[PDB]
Amino acid sequence: TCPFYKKIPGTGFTVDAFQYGVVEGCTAYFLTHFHSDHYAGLSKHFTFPVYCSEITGNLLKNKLHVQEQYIHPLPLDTECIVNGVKVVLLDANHCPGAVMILFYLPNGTVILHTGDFRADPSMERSLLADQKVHMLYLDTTYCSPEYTFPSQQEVIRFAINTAFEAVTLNPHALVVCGTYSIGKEKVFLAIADVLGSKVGMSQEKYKTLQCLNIPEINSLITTDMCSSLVHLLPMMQINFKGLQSHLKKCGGKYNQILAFRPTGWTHSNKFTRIADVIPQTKGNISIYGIPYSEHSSYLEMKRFVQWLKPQKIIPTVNVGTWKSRSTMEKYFREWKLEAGY
Ligand code: NI
Repeated sequence: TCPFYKKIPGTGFTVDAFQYGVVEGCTAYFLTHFHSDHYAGLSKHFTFPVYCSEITGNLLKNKLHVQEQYIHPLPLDTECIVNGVKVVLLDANHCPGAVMILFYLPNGTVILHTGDFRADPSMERSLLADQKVHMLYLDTTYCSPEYTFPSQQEVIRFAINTAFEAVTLNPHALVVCGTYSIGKEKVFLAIADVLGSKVGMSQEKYKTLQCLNIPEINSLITTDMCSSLVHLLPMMQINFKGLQSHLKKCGGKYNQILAFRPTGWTHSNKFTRIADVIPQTKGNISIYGIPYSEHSSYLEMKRFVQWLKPQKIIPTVNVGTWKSRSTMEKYFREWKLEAGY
C-alpha cells in the first residue's frame, strides 16, 4: 500500500509510486527521475499514463521497454495541463532528466515536490519566485548538520588534476571510474577530456548514456575498451581484487590503475578537506573515494527552505524511524524561528 507522502491531495496524482500495484483513484503516475528506488515496479506491462521529462522518457522506452503510448514527456519550465490541473517541471540539479514538480491545485493551494535534488541559489530565479508555496515534499537525505561536502566544481577540479598528474608521470597508467546508475557523469567525462581520451564502457552502459541528450556524446564515449584510457566499471568491481582482475584483461597494455569511487557523504568529511584526500593503495593499484554529491548538503537545504518559506513540510527520505522524524522536525522549527515565517 502506497504511503501518504507519495500522494498529492485533491488530485488523482501520485509521485514515484510504481511498486504498489494499481493505486486506488490514481489517474496519472509521475516519475521524478530514473533511479531504481523511484521507478521500482515499472516494466513493459505497465498500462497507465506516466508523466516525466524527455530524458526519463527515453530511458523508460529503451531500458525498461515501457510502451510509447503510455509515456507522456513534458518540457521543463512550461505551464502544462494534466487531467485538468496546471503543472510545471523544473530542473532538480540531481541526475540527467531529474525534475521537481509544481502542482497548482484547483482550490488555490500550491505544492512543490522536489523529487531528489541538490538545492542551488539558481532555483531562487526559476518560476518558483513568482508565487507562494503552501506545501513542500522535501528530499531530506542529508538533513543533519554533520553532512558537509564541497561543491561539485572543487571535486571535479581535484579529480582532473589527480588523473592528469598520474598519467603524465606514467603514460602506461589506466584510469577507472565506478558507476551503478545514471548521475555523476561529469566525473568521468571531465577526466577523459583532460587526458584526450574517450571513455570506454560496456554495451549496456553505452546504451544508457545514449538516452541522455548530452551534447557531442558520440565524440566522448565508446564500446572499444582497448582504444580508451578511461574505463567505466560497475561500482562493486572497484576494489583491489576487482581491479587486479581488470588489469589482466587489457593484455599488458597497462601497468598501473588509478580508480575513483564517487560516493555521497562519508565521515572522512567531518575531518578532511578535499585538498587533503588520499587514496588506499596496494601495489600498483590506488582507489580514491571522492565526495561528489547529487543531494543537498545541510546548509544548501536550509537556505532553499528558508528562502521558499513553505507553510508545511513533508519529508520523503529518512521517514522510517521515529528518531529521524523527530530530528528533522526539530530542524524545520529552528529554521522557521530563525527566519520568522
Ligand atoms: Ni535519486
